Amino acid sequence: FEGGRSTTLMRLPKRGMQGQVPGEIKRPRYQGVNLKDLARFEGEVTPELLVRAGLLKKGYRLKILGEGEAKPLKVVAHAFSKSALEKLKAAGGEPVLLEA
Amino acid sequence: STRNGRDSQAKRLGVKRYEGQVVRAGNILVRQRGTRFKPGKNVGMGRDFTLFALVDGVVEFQDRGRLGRYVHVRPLA
Amino acid sequence: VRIKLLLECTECKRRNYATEKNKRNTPNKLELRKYCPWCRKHTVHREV
Amino acid sequence: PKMKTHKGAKKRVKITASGKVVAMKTGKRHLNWQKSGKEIRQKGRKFVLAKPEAERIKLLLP
Amino acid sequence: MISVTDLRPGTKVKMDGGLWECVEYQHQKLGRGGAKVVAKFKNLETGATVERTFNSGEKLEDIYVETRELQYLYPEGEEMVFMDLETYEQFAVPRSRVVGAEFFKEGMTALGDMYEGQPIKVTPPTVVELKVVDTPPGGSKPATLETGAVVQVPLFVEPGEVIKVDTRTGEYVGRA
RNA sequence: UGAAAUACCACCCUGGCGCGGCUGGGGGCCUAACCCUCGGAUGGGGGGACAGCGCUUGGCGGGCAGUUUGACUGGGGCGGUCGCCUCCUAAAAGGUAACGGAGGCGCCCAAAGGUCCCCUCAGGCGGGACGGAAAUCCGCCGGAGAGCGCAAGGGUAGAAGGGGGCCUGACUGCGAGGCCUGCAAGCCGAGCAGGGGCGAAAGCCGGGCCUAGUGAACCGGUGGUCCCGUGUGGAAGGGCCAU
RNA sequence: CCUAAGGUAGCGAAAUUCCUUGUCGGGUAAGUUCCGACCUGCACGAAAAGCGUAACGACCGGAGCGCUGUCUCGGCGAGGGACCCGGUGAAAUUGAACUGGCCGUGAAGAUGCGGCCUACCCGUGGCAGGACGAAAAGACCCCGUGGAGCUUUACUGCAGCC
RNA sequence: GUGGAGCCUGGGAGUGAGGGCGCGAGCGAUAACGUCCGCGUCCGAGCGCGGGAACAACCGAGACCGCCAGCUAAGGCCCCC
RNA sequence: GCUGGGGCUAGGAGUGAAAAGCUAACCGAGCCCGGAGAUAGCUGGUUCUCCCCGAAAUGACUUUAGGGUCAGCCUCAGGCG
RNA sequence: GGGGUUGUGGCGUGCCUAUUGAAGCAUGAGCCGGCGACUCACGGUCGUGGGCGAGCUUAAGCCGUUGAGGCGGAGGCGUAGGGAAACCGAGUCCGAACAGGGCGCAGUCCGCGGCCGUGGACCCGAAACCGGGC
RNA sequence: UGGUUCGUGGAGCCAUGGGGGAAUCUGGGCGGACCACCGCCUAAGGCUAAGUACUCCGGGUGACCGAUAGCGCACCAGUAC
RNA sequence: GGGGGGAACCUGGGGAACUGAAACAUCUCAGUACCCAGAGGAGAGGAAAGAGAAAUCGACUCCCUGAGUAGCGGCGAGCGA
Ligand SMILES: [Mg+2]
Ligand SMILES: [Mg+2]
Ligand SMILES: [Mg+2]
Ligand SMILES: [Mg+2]
Ligand SMILES: [Mg+2]
Ligand SMILES: [Mg+2]
Ligand SMILES: [Mg+2]
Ligand SMILES: [Mg+2]
Ligand SMILES: [Mg+2]
Ligand SMILES: [Mg+2]
Ligand SMILES: [Mg+2]
Ligand SMILES: [Mg+2]
Ligand SMILES: [Mg+2]
Ligand SMILES: [Mg+2]
Ligand SMILES: [Mg+2]
Ligand SMILES: [Mg+2]
Ligand SMILES: [Mg+2]
Ligand SMILES: [Mg+2]
Ligand SMILES: [Mg+2]
Ligand SMILES: [Mg+2]
Ligand SMILES: [Mg+2]
Ligand SMILES: [Mg+2]
Ligand SMILES: [Mg+2]
Ligand SMILES: [Mg+2]
Ligand SMILES: [Mg+2]
Ligand SMILES: [Mg+2]
Ligand SMILES: [Mg+2]
Ligand SMILES: [Mg+2]
Ligand SMILES: [Mg+2]
Ligand SMILES: [Mg+2]
Ligand SMILES: [Mg+2]
Ligand SMILES: [Mg+2]
Ligand SMILES: [Mg+2]
Ligand SMILES: [Mg+2]
Ligand SMILES: [Mg+2]
Ligand SMILES: [Mg+2]
Ligand SMILES: [Mg+2]
Ligand SMILES: [Mg+2]
Ligand SMILES: [Mg+2]
Ligand SMILES: [Mg+2]
Ligand SMILES: [Mg+2]
Ligand SMILES: [Mg+2]
Ligand SMILES: [Mg+2]
Ligand SMILES: [Mg+2]
Ligand SMILES: [Mg+2]
Ligand SMILES: [Mg+2]
Ligand SMILES: [Mg+2]
Ligand SMILES: [Mg+2]
Ligand SMILES: [Mg+2]
Ligand SMILES: [Mg+2]
Ligand SMILES: [Mg+2]
Ligand SMILES: [Mg+2]
Ligand SMILES: [Mg+2]
Ligand SMILES: [Mg+2]
Ligand SMILES: [Mg+2]
Ligand SMILES: [Mg+2]
Ligand SMILES: [Mg+2]
Ligand SMILES: [Mg+2]
Ligand SMILES: [Mg+2]
Ligand SMILES: [Mg+2]
Ligand SMILES: [Mg+2]
Ligand SMILES: [Mg+2]
Ligand SMILES: [Mg+2]
Ligand SMILES: [Mg+2]
Ligand SMILES: [Mg+2]
Ligand SMILES: [Mg+2]
Ligand SMILES: [Mg+2]
Ligand SMILES: [Mg+2]
Ligand SMILES: [Mg+2]
Ligand SMILES: [Mg+2]
Ligand SMILES: [Mg+2]
Ligand SMILES: [Mg+2]
Ligand SMILES: [Mg+2]
Ligand SMILES: [Mg+2]
Ligand SMILES: [Mg+2]
Ligand SMILES: [Mg+2]
Ligand SMILES: [Mg+2]
Ligand SMILES: [Mg+2]
Ligand SMILES: [Mg+2]
Ligand SMILES: [Mg+2]
Ligand SMILES: [Mg+2]
Ligand SMILES: [Mg+2]
Ligand SMILES: [Mg+2]
Ligand SMILES: [Mg+2]
Ligand SMILES: [Mg+2]
Ligand SMILES: [Mg+2]
Ligand SMILES: [Mg+2]
Ligand SMILES: [Mg+2]
Ligand SMILES: [Mg+2]
Ligand SMILES: [Mg+2]
Ligand SMILES: [Mg+2]
Ligand SMILES: [Mg+2]
Ligand SMILES: [Mg+2]
Ligand SMILES: [Mg+2]
Ligand SMILES: [Mg+2]
Ligand SMILES: [Mg+2]
Ligand SMILES: [Mg+2]
Ligand SMILES: [Mg+2]
Ligand SMILES: [Mg+2]
Ligand SMILES: [Mg+2]
Ligand SMILES: [Mg+2]
Ligand SMILES: [Mg+2]
Ligand SMILES: [Mg+2]
Ligand SMILES: [Mg+2]
Ligand SMILES: [Mg+2]
Ligand SMILES: [Mg+2]
Ligand SMILES: [Mg+2]
Ligand SMILES: [Mg+2]
Ligand SMILES: [Mg+2]
Ligand SMILES: [Mg+2]
Ligand SMILES: [Mg+2]
Ligand SMILES: [Mg+2]
Ligand SMILES: [Mg+2]
Ligand SMILES: [Mg+2]
Ligand SMILES: [Mg+2]
Ligand SMILES: [Mg+2]
Ligand SMILES: [Mg+2]
Ligand SMILES: [Mg+2]
Ligand SMILES: [Mg+2]
Ligand SMILES: [Mg+2]
Ligand SMILES: [Mg+2]
Ligand SMILES: [Mg+2]
Ligand SMILES: [Mg+2]
Ligand SMILES: [Mg+2]
Ligand SMILES: [Mg+2]
Ligand SMILES: [Mg+2]
Ligand SMILES: [Mg+2]
Ligand SMILES: [Mg+2]
Ligand SMILES: [Mg+2]
Ligand SMILES: [Mg+2]
Ligand SMILES: [Mg+2]
Ligand SMILES: [Mg+2]
Ligand SMILES: [Mg+2]
Ligand SMILES: [Mg+2]
Ligand SMILES: [Mg+2]
Ligand SMILES: [Mg+2]
Ligand SMILES: [Mg+2]
Ligand SMILES: [Mg+2]
Ligand SMILES: [Mg+2]
Ligand SMILES: [Mg+2]
Ligand SMILES: [Mg+2]
Ligand SMILES: [Mg+2]
Ligand SMILES: [Mg+2]
Repeated sequence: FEGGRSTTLMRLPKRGMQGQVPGEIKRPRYQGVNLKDLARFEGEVTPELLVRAGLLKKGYRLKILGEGEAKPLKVVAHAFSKSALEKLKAAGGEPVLLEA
Repeated sequence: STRNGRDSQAKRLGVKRYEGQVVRAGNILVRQRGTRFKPGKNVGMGRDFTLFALVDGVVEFQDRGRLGRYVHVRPLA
Repeated sequence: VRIKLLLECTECKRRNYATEKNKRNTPNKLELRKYCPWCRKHTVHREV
Repeated sequence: PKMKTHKGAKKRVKITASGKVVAMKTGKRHLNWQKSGKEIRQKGRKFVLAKPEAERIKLLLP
Repeated sequence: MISVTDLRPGTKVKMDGGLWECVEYQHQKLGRGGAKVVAKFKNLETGATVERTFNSGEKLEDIYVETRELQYLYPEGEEMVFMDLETYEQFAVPRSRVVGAEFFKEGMTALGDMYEGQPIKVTPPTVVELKVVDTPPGGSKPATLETGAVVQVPLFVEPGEVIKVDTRTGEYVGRA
């Protein structure tokens, strides 16, 4: 506030689309997690061994992806980035689909 | 009770890079209304008659007698 | 102005526009020219 | 108690990874018509400086 | 929306839904109070007048009732048509808004108060030429003019004779 | 023939009757709701489906309520002024005040825009039918005093002026780098892509000789788009682009 | 020429007249007032009534008689205070004070700074020129996006009535 | 040119009534302790100290403290002094 | 007409031969408690010591002009040299 | 060597406030004593002292104490970002682009101090407004 | 019209002053206009501990006060006045 | 049986303004202050015509989270599941 001018509320809300009324559309959200860090543990990473670990957490649906080198180990996830899907094609897991 | 008291927000005209100063391609070298100065070597000018560098180099002010005044830019050799 | 008026250009059956300014009274009574559409390239272009 | 975010801001501005505050360009809501593509086209996002420090202290929790 | 302190006789404005034209304007600022604008107006169509007063603030709402010169072409229905000898547009003015529509002439040039491209007052000139096509060769006798209207004239004025007639009094003001 | 012409077909009027459905306006008479009354009545009179009252509609409405009634200002008020352009003040960079001096703008051009090729003015002295003192013509002399839509300024005939042929780059995706700058804006912009215009080509064109011709957000409207679309599909409604 | 129509009777330098002490007349030794007229009514006028009116009036103006200390112009006298003694004994105000004049100077009106001049210490009765003396955080004036009362064809409502 | 210089990121400000003098202009009357800008200065915050009789901004001079030492500034050197 | 006693009408309400008078010694809207520590861009006031630095009274916008916001000018810590 | 006093001599315009500028003849104060004004809660942002670090931390409560400390992982901040969104992801947006160019590779928990927000927020002060009563 | 985060919004849901006005399980309501699928639940009768709020009253504590403080009242105070 | 009282707390029936928006009216303050009725050691609420997307949960209240989120909004101030 102040001057009695127009704050700098002159700049506009291109932020178009930010609120209907019933509310927010309940849809599934994805958690990053770069293979770069599953490298921490060597077993069978499952979105939970993750939450409990220290990454993702309740955010729900996990999408292992990104930077870092893969490792010889099965990775259950809800999604994979084209790139990590690859780096894991270097021998590992690809338990896509997921969910009942 | 007058009939005046008006004017226009100054525009700040004139040479804005003097002879021997190093520029970069883009720098507007001169702001002016008419063509007090004219384009030169590696010196295109704009719609409003604004001379601006065309290549990284130095600025030179060639005075051409009754032929006008020029501002060139001899790139760094 | 009034005799002036704003206006755009439609790609002939479709979208896109240019939006120039006709000029009523003087050379008016409709008007179209050639101009490039965001989609594909170059065509006529009518007012509306 | 617990600071309230300034909805009117979050509704038109964004804090960036660097810390930058990005607001959409201003000036094309109904000016258009006799405006170069240059002008009208030049409506991408922009830095905002010295006023984001202010502007930022209102997106506190967000 | 022009205020009042900025009026001048001749300025046309919209008041009480109607069209006027300040004809008297006098700034009044007595005592230490706020100033006041005391004017007198005239409807554009009816003659009705009305002096009024306003404070310094109060805005009015200027109108654009410019007066081009139209031109009669032909009758039709209970209306008659004119034309702005300028942009040659076509105006179908209802007999009422054509002052002295009679005593007129299918081809005479008159004046109209264009208010959004529609005359609300069509006056001819104070006196126009007209061919009497009536009257007994018999003094102050009635004479039907080419426009069907009738007028009082002297003797000598006989059938076919073109005369003059003040379009305000429809009185014989001499011959052609 | 007259303002109009004439057939045959159209559409549709003015007013009219015919069936098909659809909606209203009143006139009376009644009594039993409701109202008023009556030597105190489950009854008699009068009014009467009106009024009264309940929900809803449009309007009148300082009787009352809440408020608003701008700033600058050689005190205030009245006057004048309020944004933008040009010149001076402004003290040879820029910038710089005053109810200091003096003027402009809120537009305009589909050619007054691109490009390519051509042409050179105002004036002055002669010389010439109608012809002022400049209508048109001829000869010199004339570097710019002409012109450049409009104020003034800078600019400019080695065109920014005049004329003509094709055209529409008054492009869309972009925009290095700068000017100006408290923010916000404003201004210049080479080069790349797409797809074009002109030119033999070199090249030139993302309006206009240049500085005014303007208006943040909000809220809405029109196209477009397919982005979201409250269990699903789809709509409703939004979003983005454009105006 | 303009208007909806252009102020009739009557009254008019008026509780109304700017100019204005209008101009005549009256009254006076002398009259901006008063009375009577005149009428270029800045800016009367007929129920926000016009013009008159006997009577009435602690109403406002002018004049004269009478009579006065109102005055020329002040004098004497009485009582109650004032002053003195005994008794009881407040007050506002108060930065602290060892608190002079003139000419300067200084925020532009000095006991307080400079220069010069005056001036032994301390009271009592008096006087009011200064201490920008006391008293009320100026009524006036402007400011405040203060507050209220009042108004209306300001905005928006509400009661009410249709 | 090592300076209570500069530059960059960040925390905290106060300020947004200026005033006199000089010089250059405008307004004013070739007025004002007037007024409005520009360059500079001082007061402001140096009503601390010397000079100017006395006196914020004119001349001299930037006061850490102490001394019964010395040289100077402006200004002064007959007496007050 | 004045007058005693008994009564009724009160807060945007009463009463008023009208002045905005009177409604318990201040009525252009009573008094008390409450909302309430209303709001006051205004005035006043703000308390121990020493040390270093040390402004501003400008610009731009401002129902702004005696108030603000950004900048300019001050300061502190870290970095650069 | 010091205390008290102070005759003469020199120098010397109260204090605060407010102001461009006050001894000022501008404000406040009769004097003395005591009461008298920048704080707190929850947030936020810098800074800082420590803990632990790709992680850091619990809240209500529960068990224990009864001036004893544990438990408790729900949750929170952080490990990714871009885009209005679908979505994609060390990238993504715009775009037709494989040009360009815009945004993109660090924490947390306590104590402490500065400052901001929300509250009466440094302390007194209204003219007023509204409710219920007298 | 009110309640909800929902200020007329695409405005459901809950409640109801007015008008109209059902059915009894092939009945009825909801899943944010609406429609169709797919689900959830049984309105128009009633009651129900416990967990929670407060502190006139009793007690226990206090990096709470210590007679201008602490309650207004340590004292014969809601008193004198 | 009832009636009246009870410091707060409780529910229900009514219900402001100053304020904030640096005016102001929607909005805010706030269904707060206050008034009235009732309740009792507590009151309300309470066994789904609920939630809401989960092959889901399973009265109600209460604390912590979720969350200053979803939203609401002169899309302002700010309100806030
Ligand atoms: Mg001016
Ligand atoms: Mg000026
Ligand atoms: Mg200027
Ligand atoms: Mg200029
Ligand atoms: Mg748009
Ligand atoms: Mg685009
Ligand atoms: Mg969060
Ligand atoms: Mg009957
Ligand atoms: Mg009966
Ligand atoms: Mg009956
Ligand atoms: Mg009957
Ligand atoms: Mg009825
Ligand atoms: Mg109504
Ligand atoms: Mg009204
Ligand atoms: Mg009112
Ligand atoms: Mg009121
Ligand atoms: Mg109010
Ligand atoms: Mg003013
Ligand atoms: Mg004045
Ligand atoms: Mg004015
Ligand atoms: Mg004015
Ligand atoms: Mg501007
Ligand atoms: Mg100059
Ligand atoms: Mg200059
Ligand atoms: Mg010639
Ligand atoms: Mg000749
Ligand atoms: Mg001729
Ligand atoms: Mg000739
Ligand atoms: Mg000539
Ligand atoms: Mg051409
Ligand atoms: Mg660019
Ligand atoms: Mg750049
Ligand atoms: Mg900028
Ligand atoms: Mg132009
Ligand atoms: Mg051209
Ligand atoms: Mg708005
Ligand atoms: Mg919109
Ligand atoms: Mg639409
Ligand atoms: Mg879809
Ligand atoms: Mg849902
Ligand atoms: Mg749904
Ligand atoms: Mg759906
Ligand atoms: Mg389907
Ligand atoms: Mg759409
Ligand atoms: Mg007279
Ligand atoms: Mg008389
Ligand atoms: Mg006289
Ligand atoms: Mg008069
Ligand atoms: Mg005489
Ligand atoms: Mg005599
Ligand atoms: Mg006389
Ligand atoms: Mg006398
Ligand atoms: Mg007389
Ligand atoms: Mg009268
Ligand atoms: Mg009358
Ligand atoms: Mg009378
Ligand atoms: Mg009389
Ligand atoms: Mg009497
Ligand atoms: Mg006497
Ligand atoms: Mg005597
Ligand atoms: Mg005596
Ligand atoms: Mg005596
Ligand atoms: Mg005595
Ligand atoms: Mg003495
Ligand atoms: Mg003196
Ligand atoms: Mg002296
Ligand atoms: Mg005296
Ligand atoms: Mg005396
Ligand atoms: Mg006094
Ligand atoms: Mg005062
Ligand atoms: Mg105001
Ligand atoms: Mg006010
Ligand atoms: Mg200033
Ligand atoms: Mg100044
Ligand atoms: Mg100066
Ligand atoms: Mg002077
Ligand atoms: Mg002086
Ligand atoms: Mg001065
Ligand atoms: Mg000061
Ligand atoms: Mg200094
Ligand atoms: Mg002094
Ligand atoms: Mg000395
Ligand atoms: Mg001296
Ligand atoms: Mg001195
Ligand atoms: Mg000094
Ligand atoms: Mg020093
Ligand atoms: Mg010596
Ligand atoms: Mg010397
Ligand atoms: Mg000597
Ligand atoms: Mg009595
Ligand atoms: Mg009594
Ligand atoms: Mg009351
Ligand atoms: Mg009353
Ligand atoms: Mg009486
Ligand atoms: Mg009284
Ligand atoms: Mg009252
Ligand atoms: Mg009042
Ligand atoms: Mg309150
Ligand atoms: Mg108070
Ligand atoms: Mg107020
Ligand atoms: Mg220093
Ligand atoms: Mg200065
Ligand atoms: Mg404004
Ligand atoms: Mg100011
Ligand atoms: Mg600042
Ligand atoms: Mg700093
Ligand atoms: Mg003081
Ligand atoms: Mg002063
Ligand atoms: Mg004194
Ligand atoms: Mg005083
Ligand atoms: Mg004093
Ligand atoms: Mg004062
Ligand atoms: Mg005093
Ligand atoms: Mg503090
Ligand atoms: Mg804190
Ligand atoms: Mg910390
Ligand atoms: Mg990139
Ligand atoms: Mg860059
Ligand atoms: Mg740490
Ligand atoms: Mg902190
Ligand atoms: Mg801060
Ligand atoms: Mg605070
Ligand atoms: Mg009572
Ligand atoms: Mg709304
Ligand atoms: Mg609602
Ligand atoms: Mg319902
Ligand atoms: Mg309903
Ligand atoms: Mg339903
Ligand atoms: Mg449901
Ligand atoms: Mg439904
Ligand atoms: Mg259910
Ligand atoms: Mg129950
Ligand atoms: Mg003790
Ligand atoms: Mg004691
Ligand atoms: Mg006590
Ligand atoms: Mg309730
Ligand atoms: Mg209640
Ligand atoms: Mg209010
Ligand atoms: Mg307010
Ligand atoms: Mg219970
Ligand atoms: Mg219990
Ligand atoms: Mg119960
Ligand atoms: Mg609320």
